[PDB]
Amino acid sequence: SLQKMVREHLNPATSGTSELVMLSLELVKTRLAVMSMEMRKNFIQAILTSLIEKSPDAKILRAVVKIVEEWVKNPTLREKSILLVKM
Repeated sequence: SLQKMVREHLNPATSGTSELVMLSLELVKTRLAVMSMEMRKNFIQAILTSLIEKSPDAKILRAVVKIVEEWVKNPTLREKSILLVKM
């Protein structure tokens, strides 16, 4: 469902409504993050950053850095290091 949303969000009103529902699930799912997805570091971060690289947005960017803020304020260090050098 998350993949379907990404491929349907900004293919070319409802943009604000869709913006508010993406951050709702990502904020509440931040504790376990251990189910062997093998896809978080390649799709969730890389695509969303590139998605905003072609569309002006500044709200979910605040949301994602807040998620990183609670991560450091307590994945391994290698995954975090990739994210910091990515953004």
